[PDB]
Amino acid sequence: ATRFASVYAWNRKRISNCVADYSVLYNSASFSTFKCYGVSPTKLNDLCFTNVYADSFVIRGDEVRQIAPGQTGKIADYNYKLPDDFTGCVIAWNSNNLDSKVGGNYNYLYRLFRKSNLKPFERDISTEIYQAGSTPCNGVEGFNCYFPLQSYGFQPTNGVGYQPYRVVVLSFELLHAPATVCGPTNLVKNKCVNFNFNGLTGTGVLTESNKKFLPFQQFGRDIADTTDAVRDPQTLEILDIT
Amino acid sequence: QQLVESGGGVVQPGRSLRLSCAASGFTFSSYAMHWVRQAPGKGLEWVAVISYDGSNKYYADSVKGRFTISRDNSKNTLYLQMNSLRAEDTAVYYCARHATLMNNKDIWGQGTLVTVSSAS
Amino acid sequence: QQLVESGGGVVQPGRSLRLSCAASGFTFSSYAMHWVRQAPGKGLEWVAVISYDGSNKYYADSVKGRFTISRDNSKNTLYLQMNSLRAEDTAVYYCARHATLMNNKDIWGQGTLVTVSSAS
Amino acid sequence: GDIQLTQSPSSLSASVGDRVTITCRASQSISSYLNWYQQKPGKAPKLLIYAASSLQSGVPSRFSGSGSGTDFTLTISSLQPEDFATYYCQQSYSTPRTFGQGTKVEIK
Amino acid sequence: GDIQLTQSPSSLSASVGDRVTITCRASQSISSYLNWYQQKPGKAPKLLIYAASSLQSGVPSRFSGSGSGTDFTLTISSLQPEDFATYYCQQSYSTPRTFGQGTKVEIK
Amino acid sequence: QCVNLTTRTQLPPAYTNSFTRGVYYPDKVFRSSVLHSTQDLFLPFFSNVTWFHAIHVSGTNGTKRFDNPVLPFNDGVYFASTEKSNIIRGWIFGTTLDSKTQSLLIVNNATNVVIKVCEFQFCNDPFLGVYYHKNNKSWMESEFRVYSSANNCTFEYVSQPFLMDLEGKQGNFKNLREFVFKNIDGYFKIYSKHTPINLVRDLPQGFSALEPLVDLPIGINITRFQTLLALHRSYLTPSGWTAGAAAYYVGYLQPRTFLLKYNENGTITDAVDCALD
Ligand SMILES: *[C@@H]1O[C@H](CO)[C@@H](O[C@@H]2O[C@H](CO)[C@@H](O)[C@H](O)[C@H]2NC(C)=O)[C@H](O)[C@H]1NC(C)=O
Repeated sequence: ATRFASVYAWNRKRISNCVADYSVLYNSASFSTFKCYGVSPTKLNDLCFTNVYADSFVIRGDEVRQIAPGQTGKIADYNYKLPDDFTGCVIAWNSNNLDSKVGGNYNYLYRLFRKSNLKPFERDISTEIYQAGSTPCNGVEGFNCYFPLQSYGFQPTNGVGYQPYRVVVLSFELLHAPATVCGPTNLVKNKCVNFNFNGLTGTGVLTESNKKFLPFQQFGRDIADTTDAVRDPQTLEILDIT
Repeated sequence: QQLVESGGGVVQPGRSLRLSCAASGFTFSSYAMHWVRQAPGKGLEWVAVISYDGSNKYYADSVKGRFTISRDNSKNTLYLQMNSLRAEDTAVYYCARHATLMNNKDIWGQGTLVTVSSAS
Repeated sequence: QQLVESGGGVVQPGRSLRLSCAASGFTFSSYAMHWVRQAPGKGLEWVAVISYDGSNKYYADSVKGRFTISRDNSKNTLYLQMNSLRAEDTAVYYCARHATLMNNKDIWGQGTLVTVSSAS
Repeated sequence: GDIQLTQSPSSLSASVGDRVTITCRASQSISSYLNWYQQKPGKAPKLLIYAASSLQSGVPSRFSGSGSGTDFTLTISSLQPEDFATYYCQQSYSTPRTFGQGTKVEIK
Repeated sequence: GDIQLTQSPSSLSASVGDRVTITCRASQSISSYLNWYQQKPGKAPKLLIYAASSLQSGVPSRFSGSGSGTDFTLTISSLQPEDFATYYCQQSYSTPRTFGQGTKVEIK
Repeated sequence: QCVNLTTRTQLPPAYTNSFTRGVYYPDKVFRSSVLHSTQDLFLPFFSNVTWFHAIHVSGTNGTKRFDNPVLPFNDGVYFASTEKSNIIRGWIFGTTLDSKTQSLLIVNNATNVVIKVCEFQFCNDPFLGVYYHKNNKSWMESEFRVYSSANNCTFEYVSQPFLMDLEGKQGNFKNLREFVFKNIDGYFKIYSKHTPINLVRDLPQGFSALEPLVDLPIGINITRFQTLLALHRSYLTPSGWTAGAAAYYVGYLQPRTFLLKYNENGTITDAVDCALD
């Protein structure tokens, strides 16, 4: 994506009803800090999800260690809060060649203060004045009270610790809802083969067959409630099972 | 990034003249905004605030003429109607912002002349 | 628990000097073991491994001098002979172990000086 | 009542390479809430220092702020031929905000 | 080729009670295989963090590791008068192993 | 929006008798000329089917009667309509018919059906408004005459239009169109059919087999619903609304054991309900 917002107004995209391309995630390998939870990253290729939340933002190259489920520091204190029990992956890389511009990048922002720690996964776009001392400023700025937000200072004159990371966070769950988002061998003809089609499993001799399905159908069956004939998913064809 | 102002002109005293000032580059919406006055040869005198992030309006009691201030946030614009005029207010006005130890957002309009006189 | 080293000293270049390092508390046998180098004012530079649990020997190609490494497992001791010397290797060596996400066994010897020079 | 400012001196005709200390004094104890502006007469007031002790983008350290409480200081150093203009201090402590009367640094 | 390490900064003269972030950057994407060491000059390198995210016996949470991939972080917090020494990061990803050049935290 | 037209129509629901009706294929498995028996939710034969008219002219002059109630889902739902001129688009299926629950909004949109499972705010008299965009002689559809808010949405989908015309036939088809809606096990599945009918209104003796259209990971209980409508605006004649006419058929499903006589080509003609007589 071409434009991530800051952490005071981070973008969130509910994703479901599609398939996961988890391969090139690992094959990318241009990513600085790439960690996961729940169960191992090699294991998550197939172990799949009811409803994922893909939310992304841009933070500094020093504060990204604050992004960890159950830590402190400003981004996890007042800006964006990972929960106490978390599943997803934190994906983090540098975008110094895009974000930090000569003449100064000050598009990006963050919240520096709030009168409590932040509830998990809840943004804070309320840019009203907080009153640290007791003297009421009441919407306008003043004494004992500060402005809530502040920018970052990004230029390519920054060191490597001050480079902008485009942290995208993937968060997962499991419900009574089915695995709506879920990740992914040459067929044998006229030869005894073990097989699986679409999860249907058995062992037989697969042949070409002229029995004619209705389109929506999957299996055929015989009188005996055996699985007699199946249709090849990738290339629709009517395959007997003997 | 940029601030534009409504047109100044010569107005008879006691009248009213709405002041429009539209923003560009970044919104009015997340910030406050101010008005200040510069008479020729005189210092910059603050006039009035606006505070959109709640809603509150503060006026200078030095020039307490009920110069009313409110918004058009969706156009990033701000309206202060010149009420209860008197000739020493004949000056140039600016749309303003104060760096309150946190931001660096002090952006100033181009400046337009309000004139309070019976002679055009 | 504890690692002891063979004696360091001043050796002329091109020569050889076997390095002995004996363990105590727990055996060498079930683990690997390493050697590292510290020149004065220089960082810790890894030298070579030993892997008793099969048998394999890896050397740094940065200092690739056929500094040979093998065992005396029954004495919990390890031998790396200083071969093909050159003066910039004049440093202190350590017997080492790396916590490879599983163990916490990083135990370090006391450190002895190898010196490579024709002047004693 | 209001908070009075005291900008001193209200003008100082200066020369090349000077180090001018334009003082803005305060009637109350203000923490650091004071600013500084560049105005050639007819321009927009270009902010110079924020919170009385911090520089600004585009403006090098030839300007330099310090002070707190009542006493605030504009530390102009190595005075440049473009720096000769009408300048201003600024409270943001309470409401109303007042600005100083201005100090015109000008060529001798 | 070899795997390059990048330890930054290579020194930082510090004060009491600080929170120093000694960064060890990597040329490749290393899973978590990075460590940290205490060395007063002449001592044995006392291991501080293993697998870049786990504390060690005898060493309280004034030290705190995090990071993965290329980016690794030494999170020293509430900096103690005994913690001023020469420190090191460490790969164990491939063969050869390299160590960082060291970061000497020292009294200001 | 939420423009509301209530009217004053209260009447005994005109009933009917589904003779052989509402037999879908409850599997993908292809079977040929066999008698298969399952006990599943169906509309049992010879059942009370509540003919319901969304818009009803009873002639004096005009007098268009907008009656279509919010209706409970109960166990399962059957649907049938003719509508040579389509005035029907989709259904509001839900529970609260409001926020606080999800919402099933299967709106064809009269291009490609956009199936929406979201959280909406459905008005008191929801239906799809249609007007003239004035550009390229086009008729848009104002979709917020149904519902005010659209947000929080859980699911979205698009497909080829379930509702389809043929026409040119000056009747003699009526294009009888049936849709079965069954909500189970996280899959709310849709069924369809298109049939010619020469009879004036009610249903023939023929069998109608309904294939599953899409099996969707839904996960909500739907206890109540109402249909949707397409109306328009007129201009000065002695706001414009009440287009043409509208009537449809509704019946509720029920677990029953049926006998599926699949034909050699895999298609069921004769079905028999065991708990009939
Ligand atoms: C189906 O949705 C309805 C909401 O309309 C739920 O029905 C309610 O169930 C509670 C029991 O927890 C009863 O006390 C209420 O009287 C019911 N409401 C109505 C209008 O009948 C029902 O729980 C939902 N079913 C499932 C499986 O979630």
